[PDB]
Amino acid sequence: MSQLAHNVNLSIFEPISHHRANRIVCTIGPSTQSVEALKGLIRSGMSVARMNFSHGSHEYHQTTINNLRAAATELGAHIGLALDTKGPEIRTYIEYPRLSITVRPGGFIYIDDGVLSLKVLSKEDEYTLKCYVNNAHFLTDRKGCNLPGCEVDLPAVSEKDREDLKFGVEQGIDMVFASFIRTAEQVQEVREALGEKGKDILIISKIENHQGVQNIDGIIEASDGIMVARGDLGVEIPAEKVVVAQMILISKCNVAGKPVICATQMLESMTTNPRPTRAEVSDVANAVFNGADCVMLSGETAKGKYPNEVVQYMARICLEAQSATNQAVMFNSIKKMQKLPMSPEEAVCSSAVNSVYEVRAKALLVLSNSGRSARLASKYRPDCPIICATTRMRTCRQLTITRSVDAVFYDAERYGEDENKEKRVQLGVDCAKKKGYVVPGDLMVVVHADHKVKGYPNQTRIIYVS
Amino acid sequence: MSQLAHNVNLSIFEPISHHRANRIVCTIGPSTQSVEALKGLIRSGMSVARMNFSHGSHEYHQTTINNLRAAATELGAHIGLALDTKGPEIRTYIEYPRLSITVRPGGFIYIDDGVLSLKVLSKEDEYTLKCYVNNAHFLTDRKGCNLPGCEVDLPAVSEKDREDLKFGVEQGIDMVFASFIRTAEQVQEVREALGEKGKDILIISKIENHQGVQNIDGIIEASDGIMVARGDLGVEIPAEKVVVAQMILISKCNVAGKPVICATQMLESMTTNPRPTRAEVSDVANAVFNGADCVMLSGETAKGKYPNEVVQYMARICLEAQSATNQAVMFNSIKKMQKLPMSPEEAVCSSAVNSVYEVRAKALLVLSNSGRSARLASKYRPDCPIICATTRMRTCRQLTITRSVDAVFYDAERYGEDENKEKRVQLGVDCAKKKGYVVPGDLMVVVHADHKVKGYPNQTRIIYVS
Amino acid sequence: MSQLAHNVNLSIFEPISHHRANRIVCTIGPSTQSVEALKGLIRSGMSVARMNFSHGSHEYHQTTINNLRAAATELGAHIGLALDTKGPEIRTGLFKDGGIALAPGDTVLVTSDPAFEKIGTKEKFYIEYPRLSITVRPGGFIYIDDGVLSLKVLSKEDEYTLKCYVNNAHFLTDRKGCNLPGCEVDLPAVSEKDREDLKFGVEQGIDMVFASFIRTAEQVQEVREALGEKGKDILIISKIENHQGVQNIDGIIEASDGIMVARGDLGVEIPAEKVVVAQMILISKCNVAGKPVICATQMLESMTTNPRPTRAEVSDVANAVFNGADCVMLSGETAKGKYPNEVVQYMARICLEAQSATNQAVMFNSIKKMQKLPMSPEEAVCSSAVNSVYEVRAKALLVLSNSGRSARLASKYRPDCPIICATTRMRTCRQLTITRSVDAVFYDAERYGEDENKEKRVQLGVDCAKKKGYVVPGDLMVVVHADHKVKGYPNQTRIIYVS
Amino acid sequence: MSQLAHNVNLSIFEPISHHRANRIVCTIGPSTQSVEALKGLIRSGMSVARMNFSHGSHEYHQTTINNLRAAATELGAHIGLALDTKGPEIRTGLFKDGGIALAPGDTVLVTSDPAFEKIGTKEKFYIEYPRLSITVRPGGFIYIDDGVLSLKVLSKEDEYTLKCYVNNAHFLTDRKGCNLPGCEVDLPAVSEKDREDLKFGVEQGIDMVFASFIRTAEQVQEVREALGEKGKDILIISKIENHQGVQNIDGIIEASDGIMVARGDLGVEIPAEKVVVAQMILISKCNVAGKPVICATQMLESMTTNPRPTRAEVSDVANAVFNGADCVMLSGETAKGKYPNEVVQYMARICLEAQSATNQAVMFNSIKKMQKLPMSPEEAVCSSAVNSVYEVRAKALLVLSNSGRSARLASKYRPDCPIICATTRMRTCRQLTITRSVDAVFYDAERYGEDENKEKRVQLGVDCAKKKGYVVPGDLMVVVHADHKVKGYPNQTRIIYVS
Ligand SMILES: O=P(O)(O)OC[C@H]1O[C@@](CO)(OP(=O)(O)O)[C@@H](O)[C@@H]1O
Ligand SMILES: O=P(O)(O)OC[C@H]1O[C@@](CO)(OP(=O)(O)O)[C@@H](O)[C@@H]1O
Ligand SMILES: O=P(O)(O)OC[C@H]1O[C@@](CO)(OP(=O)(O)O)[C@@H](O)[C@@H]1O
Ligand SMILES: O=P(O)(O)OC[C@H]1O[C@@](CO)(OP(=O)(O)O)[C@@H](O)[C@@H]1O
Ligand SMILES: O=C([O-])C(=O)[O-]
Ligand SMILES: O=C([O-])C(=O)[O-]
Ligand SMILES: O=C([O-])C(=O)[O-]
Ligand SMILES: O=C([O-])C(=O)[O-]
Ligand SMILES: [K+]
Ligand SMILES: [K+]
Ligand SMILES: [K+]
Ligand SMILES: [K+]
Ligand SMILES: [Mg+2]
Ligand SMILES: [Mg+2]
Ligand SMILES: [Mg+2]
Ligand SMILES: [Mg+2]
Repeated sequence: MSQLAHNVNLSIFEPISHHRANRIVCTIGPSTQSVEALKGLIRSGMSVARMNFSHGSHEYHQTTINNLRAAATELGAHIGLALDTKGPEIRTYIEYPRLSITVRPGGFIYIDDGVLSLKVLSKEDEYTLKCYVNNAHFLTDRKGCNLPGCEVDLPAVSEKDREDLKFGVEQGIDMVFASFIRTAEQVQEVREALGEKGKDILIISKIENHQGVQNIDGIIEASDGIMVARGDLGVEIPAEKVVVAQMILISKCNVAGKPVICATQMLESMTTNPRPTRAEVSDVANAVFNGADCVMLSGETAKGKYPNEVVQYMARICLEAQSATNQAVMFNSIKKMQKLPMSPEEAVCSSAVNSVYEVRAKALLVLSNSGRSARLASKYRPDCPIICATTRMRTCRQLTITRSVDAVFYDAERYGEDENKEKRVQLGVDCAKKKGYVVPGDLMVVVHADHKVKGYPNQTRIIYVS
Repeated sequence: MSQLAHNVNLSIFEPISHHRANRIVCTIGPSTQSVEALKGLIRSGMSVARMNFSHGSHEYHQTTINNLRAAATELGAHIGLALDTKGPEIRTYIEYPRLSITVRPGGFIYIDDGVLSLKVLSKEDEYTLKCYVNNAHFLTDRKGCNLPGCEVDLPAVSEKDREDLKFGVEQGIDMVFASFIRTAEQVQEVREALGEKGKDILIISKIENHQGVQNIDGIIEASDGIMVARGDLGVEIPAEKVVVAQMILISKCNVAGKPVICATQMLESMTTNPRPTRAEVSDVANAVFNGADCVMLSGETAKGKYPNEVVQYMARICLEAQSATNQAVMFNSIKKMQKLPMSPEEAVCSSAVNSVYEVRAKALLVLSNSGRSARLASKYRPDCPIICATTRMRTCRQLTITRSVDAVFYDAERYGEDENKEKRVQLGVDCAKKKGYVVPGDLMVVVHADHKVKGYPNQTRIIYVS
Repeated sequence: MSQLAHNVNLSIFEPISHHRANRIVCTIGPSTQSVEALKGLIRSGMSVARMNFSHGSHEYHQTTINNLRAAATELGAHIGLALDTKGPEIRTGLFKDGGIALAPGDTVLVTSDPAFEKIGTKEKFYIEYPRLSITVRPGGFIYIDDGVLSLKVLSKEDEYTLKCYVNNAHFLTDRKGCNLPGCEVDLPAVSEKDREDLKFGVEQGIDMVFASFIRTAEQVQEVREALGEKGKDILIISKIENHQGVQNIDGIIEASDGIMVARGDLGVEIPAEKVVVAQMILISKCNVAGKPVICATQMLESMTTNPRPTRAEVSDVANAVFNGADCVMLSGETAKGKYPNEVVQYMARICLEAQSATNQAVMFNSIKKMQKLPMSPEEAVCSSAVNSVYEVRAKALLVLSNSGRSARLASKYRPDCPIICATTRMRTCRQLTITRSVDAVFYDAERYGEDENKEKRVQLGVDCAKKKGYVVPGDLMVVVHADHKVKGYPNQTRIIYVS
Repeated sequence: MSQLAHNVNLSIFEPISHHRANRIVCTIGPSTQSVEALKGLIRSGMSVARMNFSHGSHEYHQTTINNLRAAATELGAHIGLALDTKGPEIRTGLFKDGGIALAPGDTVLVTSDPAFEKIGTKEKFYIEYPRLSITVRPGGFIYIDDGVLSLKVLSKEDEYTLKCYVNNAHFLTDRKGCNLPGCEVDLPAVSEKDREDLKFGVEQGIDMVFASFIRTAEQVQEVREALGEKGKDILIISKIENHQGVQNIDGIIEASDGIMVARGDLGVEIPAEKVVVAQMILISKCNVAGKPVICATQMLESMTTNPRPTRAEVSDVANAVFNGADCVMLSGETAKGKYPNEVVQYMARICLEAQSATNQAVMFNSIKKMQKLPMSPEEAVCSSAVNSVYEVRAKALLVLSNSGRSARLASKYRPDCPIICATTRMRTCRQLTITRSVDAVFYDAERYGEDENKEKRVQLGVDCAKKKGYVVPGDLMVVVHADHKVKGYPNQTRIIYVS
């Protein structure tokens, strides 16, 4: 079916799957830092907690880290913990050494979330310029600002940035959202600051400016994932262009099989209102239609007054979108963008998803220790939940950004090695049952290795749940 | 190309066509009723002015009617004039006779744009019920409210409604937006109230509730077009379901070849802010990707403080979306949903668009007196402007809701009959030149009749602009 | 790609694939019965040997069976042995001199009087159809010899005999086949002679039957009864040589193990041009159904006497492969021809050419799209293995199959590489000779053990692929069998590197 | 739909379309030269008559031209008259008795000594190739008679003669064609004899040339020179009968008006199985290019002597249509056969069957998708007319064409209805006989006027469609010509109801 024919035949009043495939990121703040509120977030459907290191002492974030782990352990929940960097930020005389030998007479310097426009006339000396206020406004201390024109000469990883990432490694974060990534080598610089000790931590590059967009191929190649950081992006490039940026980045990550997060103002009005606007409901649903793994929440939960409800909405919208998607068409078009010949693992994951569609399997079970194979299954967009039986707790938590996945922990030190995969496969099936995805009689597709092969999955299996 | 492959290859930094295909509806109010402001709307890119008869005296709207015609004639602009009915509205004790024998103990009565929830417990007598306030609030006089559960026993066309439509016929409106259309026969009732004198006026049914959605096939069959009225819709059915409603209605109208308008809160935050939110930019762009002819503005221009700017944004977003669309894929999937055999006119319009793509024509020119053939060309979604040379001024104004069309008036009483079509064809070409769409050398596709045939187009032509 | 775009990009002077997927069925006869001639056909490309029980005694066919088995053993070949039944078939008797010549305008007497079986002349000769004079009325047609001889019926002479008018020149040979198309032929689906042939076939351990003139599912049912419990594992391939066969194709495929498009008779029973369409229907339907199909009769006709085929013959063969036939067949050409070996070599050369001219991934997908969801686990697994073959450009696909059920279900999805089938039944090796792409190797379980592991059969298969020159250490294979728990069907797919 | 899904839904006992789109080319010979026999072929289905200038004198062909013109006039038929050149062709001389018989093992002497032209024997005979002994060295092969006779060269005897070893039984007839595939043949692209033939053809007003052995665009260029200014409107159809022809197909199509897949020789010059692929390349490329293509040689071979074809012959013909050929051809079968009329009737019956088995909308779209954008206005218009045909299930498509350029460009897009071409040139009527779907009617402008309106030619076309039984009042047609202003090409499409 074409998109057109598909749309014409959508049911609207028949009920839907309740197994929500997409993942919701939440930013923690005053509204949501208490343990009790973190529990509400988890219950309401958060999978990842975002610490925004553009604000607050190491000590402030320590509280977040503590309260979360308290909430998550209490509820038995796996929750990605993410550290979002300050980056080469610019706040306010304004904080930017090379400001004058960097910005042209004629260009633009927007301030305070893009609201205040200013045009440059000439250079006064080595410090500042004299400019032209294009619309009136009032202007707090310490407000963020963009230089759409010039490419900024601040470092990808500042000194504060080293101290933050170091603190992050020490607290065992699961992933990094690196603000303002412009190139592949900047990604490499984040990788370095993390060092040997932080080498198993996911870097999600935030694309926030012109150059990030231009270098997307390279950044994707070097990162574990992308965030479409639309706040800054919408100020750095014309507002309407962001729509195209979002489509490009989401689809390229989809082809690359790397998680991608859509961010910023998705349900903005819910910062203060019980109900979202019509535009906002549609934004969330369309980020899912674009192929986004994750949709994110910022102000809405950091400092909003409806943090449970806003997440509940987000979850409800994702479910609806998910059910209005022709998922087999997604699977297929992704398959078609892959080079032949595939590696054996990739052909296996691709083919397992094929089987899922062929037998209408109710669950897909994959053994992954690093998450590689989980992400490789999810890359192919099956219409069912992916159970991942994993030996690492870090993997459970990192897999919270990947569409469709519920991770289950096999404690190998306690229960044995499981060379023949039987204990892990059993653990996965029980998980699928416990969660209501399957019952005896249903078909499952299972992915792992045969007896000989080590270091990747090379086998698919179709089994009947007992 | 798949959607996926398409998205991966979008340019973002190359420039685009500036011939905007989609149309922008504006609601007139305190911010926009003066002649000078109406001129700004026209300049900023309004094509249709919406009078909201849910508020204001006949005398208030008379001002609007006058100021508009003053602005439009001054600027030489063609502007659809639309009358949006009060309908079976409910404001506030609440205004609804059969309220108690109509609503169940257990159902819901939301009030004031969906904000205030109330659950029904039992029946007191023949007047009112006693209910349960689910969230606190403050509650002005005269606030609109919905009954999601029951199907309302108010008339499709009330008495006020007759007086309004009668006033509308007398003022020569171009089209009607009928609130709360639930069935085909309700459409028929609007048609009756309009009478013989109003028989050439377009009825655009507003879909705003459960039943409208269920009966869409029938309503489309009976109407000239649809509006996705998402304000009321988002309160009558679960918020997230509107996303699906929008997709169904837009595509069905697209298959039916009838104009469709997407409405309500598209750039809401711009009621007060100079910049739209990220969610709002995306809403507008996605309504264009859905296949909407028109996107609409309500509060944003009725009572907003940035009415020019908000329209300018809307126009800029439409252009971007339009340019990121695979328009040939749209053309094709529409063609494929039509029954064989087509009528000759339809095969002609379909085929002209085919030629447009084949020779990359820069303009498509069609002679239509009623608009039939204009709408029939636009149905097939060419990637160029459609010039329509028409003999009726009412047609120019009604064609303002149809994608891609610029209408040009041939004054037949003044200039002659033009049986061989030469004067009208010349008029159309000059129009395309005047507007910068073509220059000598370019190819145009032209649609009208051969010398013999009367009452529809049966001929296509490919010509070189001199 | 579309068919058009595909064609304009075909190469003609580039190398082609070396591994022939289609299979060749050879009819045995004077030219071909000796052990030596059999070795000849095997080396030349024969996968299947067809005994035509329309000629010869049981003893005659015993010679064929013995010689075939001796030649196959010398060469270490699996060769399917097929018994093609007489059916409800009307043949002529014998002619004085072993031949008679007929001229347009002439009359002749056609009789069912058995007295005249041996002594056919210009003036009277015998056809074996006792109810001739009741069945074919004046103004009817009797066709003879692949329908090349046209006779019109003038009158009934007596209880035995019709007077006929000769329409065209022909030289008539002993015991030709006749067609009465405008007619209800009063004849058993399975005659007494047929039951004996079949029973004989069962004792002699044939692999498959080619059942002539199959009209209905019920008749397939009859042949199945006739093989009995003892013969239950023998494949039945139904021959579609008439109107009703084509009409009832869906049911005949249901009941059957396979289909032969028997074009000789079919081209006389129905207008000649409609054979083209029936050929396309039967092949594609067998493909969709996953049952082997064979295209037969006159494919390389002129090589009965000539060391090279006509241009028409060559494209007939290629198009049969393009249509999607598993097998193409020979008749005249191997039974009594002058070039039994070269005609086979030509057929195999034409198959390979067409094979490599095919867009095989598109075949595969076509077939997939025509199957109901949900699939059985077996079918998803096989379908998906083949999917994996294309994704990794695998050099061979190995499937463990005892019945052959799983091998046929793999081959169903039309991979573009050899399929190895490790089988624990010798008979299955031989029955898989009519299935595109399959090479079978035998695993002697009695002599080597249960192999619940599957390792021994997997190794055997890999080694078979190596011996055949399909793979070397480093190459990817796709392997299909069951996990440790599941019995009765495959539920597992592995992609391995060849050690 | 996919090819598979299409097939499984083909019907075989449902009615078929009645309006034959493909065209039949008949070679004239003894069997067919009389006026009466010509009327015979015309009524039977011949659209084109091929003179083979490899046999017969100018006077002989004059008889053919005259008889054809007399028969076409009696019947009011447009028949394309084609001159098929000798080319750089090597034929044998004459044999005593008009035939000789050769046995495997034998030697024979093959000589280029003209003394031996008339007197060929078992022991020595003549082939017309003066440079024989230089060109074909020991251990080479000489093939004769559609490459059925195989001789190996042993030694050179003298300046004229080679000793050869006979590979197989054959009965050799006077003046057969020879192939030296392993060889540079020292022969003119256009001999002196050729220039005269062509010049003769030009005076006699032939419609088209079938140019033998065309190797390069330059050689097409040579034939064009040879026709001169006077012959500039004659169509050149290049025959691809060798390696270089296939190799240089893209350039030969550029230079040519069309292509014949001449399979007789081609099947000897290149491995027999590769003809299948060359056939698919040439046809599809001509389709993409919008130039007519003909498939030739041995299509219905056995009907030279038999009143019905073989199963192979029938599918050869159908598959040529499926491939997308405009025309299929006859040779032996009409020139010297016993059933000139029935062989044509069979061919037309097979064409129609295959035509109706085709998914014609899919042909059309394939071809569209293979064209560069932007198209010329002409091409968009024609492409879009055909588009309209499918959309309204039109009963006929009318196009005004004087050169035939626009008719060929309409037919290019493979509508599934008759195309009427109103033309002001009698020659165009006759040249359009090799273009699928076209029926031409003649508009006598000198006698009826300028018709800048187009009304007179539009009416003429509609009336032609009525006479032919394609349309009645009420039916939809699609009509293609120019608006009032544009000259030199069509830029306009109309859908009308037939009054
Ligand atoms: O952790 P990743 O890289 O996803 O790989 C996991 C895969 O490797 C294997 C084989 O080595 O792991 P395991 O050894 O835990 O059984 C597969 O069974 C499993 O699917
Ligand atoms: O006004 P609608 O119904 O679109 O029909 C207009 C069509 O009818 C015709 C023919 O009657 O109008 P007109 O008579 O003005 O020339 C066509 O030329 C024209 O395209
Ligand atoms: O014999 P068929 O029906 O083809 O099925 C064979 C399949 O069954 C299984 C399991 O029963 O056989 P086996 O037990 O011989 O190993 C699979 O391994 C094998 O692929
Ligand atoms: O002769 P060709 O090149 O086919 O083109 C003929 C076309 O040119 C035109 C216009 O020149 O011919 P005509 O002037 O004879 O009417 C079209 O009407 C006609 O369809
Ligand atoms: O960093 C962000 O999330 C942004 O600016 O959108
Ligand atoms: O009527 C409307 O426009 C609405 O409620 O959305
Ligand atoms: O028996 C056959 O094979 C036939 O009739 O073609
Ligand atoms: O000349 C021919 O037609 C041939 O060689 O096939
Ligand atoms: K940050
Ligand atoms: K209203
Ligand atoms: K038989
Ligand atoms: K010739
Ligand atoms: Mg940012
Ligand atoms: Mg409303
Ligand atoms: Mg038979
Ligand atoms: Mg030749």
